[PDB]
Amino acid sequence: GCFTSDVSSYLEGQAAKEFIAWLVKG
Amino acid sequence: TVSLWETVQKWREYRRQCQRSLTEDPPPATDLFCNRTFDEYACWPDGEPGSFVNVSCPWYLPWASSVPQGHVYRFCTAEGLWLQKDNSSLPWRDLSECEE
Repeated sequence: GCFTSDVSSYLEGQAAKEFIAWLVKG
Repeated sequence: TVSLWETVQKWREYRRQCQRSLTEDPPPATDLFCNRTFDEYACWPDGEPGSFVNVSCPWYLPWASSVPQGHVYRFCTAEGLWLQKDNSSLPWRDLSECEE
């Protein structure tokens, strides 16, 4: 979690997780 | 990592399989069962009165392989009604085994 690609990979992973959290509260 | 679009595609297939199940599964032995439903997250079968209903963690989850033996739970009351959460219109649900 120290390099640019760690942030961009984290950002991409969050898109899917927010979608799950939307399904859950929904 | 698992992308949003791959998760959306898997979720659509899960929903489509659930809707087939809801429409085509034979009816229960009595209307005293709690009624099958899709809550946007998991597919729920008919529930026996007065027992917990468990469903495998939805297979479209990005971290699905992190929880391959997990279950999400509902409770079907003796009245044939899904147990509800007070202060909301939603049925009680335990998804803790399917968390990331």
